[PDB]
Amino acid sequence: GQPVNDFIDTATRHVLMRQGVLGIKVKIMRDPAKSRTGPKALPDAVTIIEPKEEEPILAPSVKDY
Amino acid sequence: XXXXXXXXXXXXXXXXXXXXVLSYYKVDAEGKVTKLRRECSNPTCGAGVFLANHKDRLYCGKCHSVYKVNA
RNA sequence: ACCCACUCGGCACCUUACGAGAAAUCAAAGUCUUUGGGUUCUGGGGGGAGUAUGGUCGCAAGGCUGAAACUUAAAGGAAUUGACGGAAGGGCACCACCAGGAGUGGAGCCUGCGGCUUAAUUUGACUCAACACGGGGAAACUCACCAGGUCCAGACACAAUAAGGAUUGACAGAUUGAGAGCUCUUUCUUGAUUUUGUGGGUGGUGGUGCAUGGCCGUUCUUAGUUGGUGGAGUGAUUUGUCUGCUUAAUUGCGAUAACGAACGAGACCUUAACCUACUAAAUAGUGGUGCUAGCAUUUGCUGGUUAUCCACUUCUUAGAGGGACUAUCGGUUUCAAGCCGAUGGAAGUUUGAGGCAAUAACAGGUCUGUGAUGCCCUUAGACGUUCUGGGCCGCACGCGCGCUACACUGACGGAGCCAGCGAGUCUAACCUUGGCCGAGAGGUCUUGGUAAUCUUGUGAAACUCCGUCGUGCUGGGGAUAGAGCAUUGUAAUUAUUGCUCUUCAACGAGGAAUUCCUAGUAAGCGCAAGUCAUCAGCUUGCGUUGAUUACGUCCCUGCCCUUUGUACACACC
Ligand SMILES: [Mg+2]
Ligand SMILES: [Mg+2]
Ligand SMILES: [Mg+2]
Ligand SMILES: [Mg+2]
Ligand SMILES: [Mg+2]
Ligand SMILES: [Mg+2]
Ligand SMILES: [Mg+2]
Ligand SMILES: [Mg+2]
Ligand SMILES: [Mg+2]
Ligand SMILES: [Mg+2]
Ligand SMILES: [Mg+2]
Ligand SMILES: [Mg+2]
Ligand SMILES: [Mg+2]
Ligand SMILES: [Mg+2]
Ligand SMILES: [Mg+2]
Ligand SMILES: [Mg+2]
Ligand SMILES: [Mg+2]
Ligand SMILES: [Mg+2]
Ligand SMILES: [Mg+2]
Ligand SMILES: [Mg+2]
Ligand SMILES: [Mg+2]
Ligand SMILES: [Mg+2]
Ligand SMILES: [Mg+2]
Ligand SMILES: [Mg+2]
Ligand SMILES: [Mg+2]
Ligand SMILES: [Mg+2]
Ligand SMILES: [Mg+2]
Ligand SMILES: [Mg+2]
Ligand SMILES: [Mg+2]
Ligand SMILES: [Mg+2]
Ligand SMILES: [Mg+2]
Ligand SMILES: [Mg+2]
Ligand SMILES: [Mg+2]
Ligand SMILES: [Mg+2]
Ligand SMILES: [Mg+2]
Ligand SMILES: [Mg+2]
Ligand SMILES: [Mg+2]
Ligand SMILES: [Mg+2]
Ligand SMILES: [Mg+2]
Ligand SMILES: [Mg+2]
Ligand SMILES: [Mg+2]
Ligand SMILES: [Mg+2]
Ligand SMILES: [Mg+2]
Ligand SMILES: [Mg+2]
Ligand SMILES: [Mg+2]
Ligand SMILES: [Mg+2]
Ligand SMILES: [Mg+2]
Ligand SMILES: [Mg+2]
Ligand SMILES: [Mg+2]
Ligand SMILES: [Mg+2]
Ligand SMILES: [Mg+2]
Ligand SMILES: [Mg+2]
Ligand SMILES: [Mg+2]
Ligand SMILES: [Mg+2]
Ligand SMILES: [Mg+2]
Ligand SMILES: [Mg+2]
Ligand SMILES: [Mg+2]
Ligand SMILES: [Zn+2]
Repeated sequence: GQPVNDFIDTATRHVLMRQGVLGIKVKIMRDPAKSRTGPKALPDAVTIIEPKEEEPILAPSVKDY
Repeated sequence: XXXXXXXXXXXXXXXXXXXXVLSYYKVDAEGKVTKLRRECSNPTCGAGVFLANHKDRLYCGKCHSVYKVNA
């Protein structure tokens, strides 16, 4: 998919030797968190903000200013 | 593949012949020098270059061929 | 006779496993390096071989006893994971079938393949996954093939020749297909650039795709791959990754010695759909106004006018947003994931259609895309290259993709008259409107456009309407062939293509077989783009007209999955 275009660089290189040639194929996948100028995460990613304990009750009452 | 055939007769090349040449020019009894063979009135060939003597034919070789002066 | 409880001794099964084992398994195969109850028998790597020999028993066939030389690095056991089967159980699918549509297979031609022919008819590829494929529509070119002619573009190093010239070129004639100084005659020219030799290079559409890279096709219209902590196992391993249900999906639910995750699917992206909401526009358009034509006249109706001005953004354009989440309701289901129906909705089949796409495999195709490349070959009488000419088109015939037909839901003739995706000329001749001339093809003079501006509303074709014909190989059909005219091109003969007249074949719905397909789909229909000087019966996309039939299954076929066997693991080639 699309994240491929966004996050992985590839290169093929032909390395000519005494016997024949070999194909080097390099693939690098870069930290998307660091994206900088694009999307900062995979389309996959789904973060939930973590609530907060509450200490409720305290029967009514009102503040004045 | 197939290899070879030939109803024969291979073609050769050329030679530039021999000739200890430019004897042509003649100097009299000490020491006046007269040119044999006439030279070229083309601006390109400042009259050092001569004309070969055939028949009808006098011809400038320096002009790689160029021009047909006839006397 | 039957039931309950007990007990000796039987044939066995069940569950455990403290314990054993290399494991499979075992109440003995336990009580074994913590090694001793009694006793008998047999084995000491594989083959050679239960062979030779002697003894013995037998009527015999044979039985008992039973060697060595020599050979050899394994043979063997159990389990694991693969692979594979002409074993069994499940699944998936219009490259399967059901219900059907439209066909192909029969005909003419077009076009590839075989075959034959040939100087040559260059060549790759042969089930799906070779044959309108190599973007492969070849007049030269391309081009590799064939008949023949030039050239070196043979780096560099060393040696040799050699300034008394190493070498170069050529006018005319001869030659030659040729206005190739190819060679020859002849005799000027050139000046250390070459020549000759060895060494070494270099080019090559020469060989090897069974030496390679890369790319691609196929498995795959598939759903699979792995790791953390836990559990099992001495171990390779296994569980997780599973009976079921569910999904297009190892998609999920559920079951659960597993829990929770990652690659792949999904998400993501592109395109087609919806925005009287946003921002705008003389390269898009609408309403008003002026200038103005025609018809009615009573307002009216239908046009002209890239700026005569004013306003707008519904339609067009493209930025930003919004929108759908199978929503609401109800059926059905283990009331789970889901599936179904109804309403709403631009939209509810993964929204439709694509792009991307893991792990692994193949001696799949490509050295003829590459100045990607190993090795082999070849290298001046070239397999380098170029030039002239022919050839890939050759025709008893077999095979594939196709085009056009057999007519009356039609052909012909008037007339109506509507798309979408494209593309177009700089140091050049591309897309072409308009005016004339021409029966046509075309010609000619001008013209707009490097483009939302011009071609172009690309006035496309099927289609619609009024006529002619009237079932007759007919006016269906248009093969083959003759004559003439034009276009591209240096070149049109074996006829590039276009036009006119004429000639008027087979084909009366196509045997056995066989392809493709579920909605704006199938089928019909044209167009633009690729190729392209010229040539589309091909492809790739596009819009126009627009159905019948399923919404299912495992019968055929194909494939995945379990279970199972394996002496395979280079893995049934
Ligand atoms: Mg995806
Ligand atoms: Mg002289
Ligand atoms: Mg056990
Ligand atoms: Mg035990
Ligand atoms: Mg017991
Ligand atoms: Mg032994
Ligand atoms: Mg023996
Ligand atoms: Mg005996
Ligand atoms: Mg005996
Ligand atoms: Mg007897
Ligand atoms: Mg014995
Ligand atoms: Mg014996
Ligand atoms: Mg096994
Ligand atoms: Mg059927
Ligand atoms: Mg049929
Ligand atoms: Mg060839
Ligand atoms: Mg296939
Ligand atoms: Mg040629
Ligand atoms: Mg030459
Ligand atoms: Mg040499
Ligand atoms: Mg050599
Ligand atoms: Mg080559
Ligand atoms: Mg291969
Ligand atoms: Mg390869
Ligand atoms: Mg081959
Ligand atoms: Mg399908
Ligand atoms: Mg499994
Ligand atoms: Mg695993
Ligand atoms: Mg799938
Ligand atoms: Mg009025
Ligand atoms: Mg009025
Ligand atoms: Mg708008
Ligand atoms: Mg509705
Ligand atoms: Mg979409
Ligand atoms: Mg092969
Ligand atoms: Mg290649
Ligand atoms: Mg090669
Ligand atoms: Mg190429
Ligand atoms: Mg390359
Ligand atoms: Mg060659
Ligand atoms: Mg051909
Ligand atoms: Mg064939
Ligand atoms: Mg085909
Ligand atoms: Mg008509
Ligand atoms: Mg005329
Ligand atoms: Mg102009
Ligand atoms: Mg249009
Ligand atoms: Mg008839
Ligand atoms: Mg006709
Ligand atoms: Mg011809
Ligand atoms: Mg021919
Ligand atoms: Mg007729
Ligand atoms: Mg029929
Ligand atoms: Mg052609
Ligand atoms: Mg075309
Ligand atoms: Mg083609
Ligand atoms: Mg067995
Ligand atoms: Zn001269």
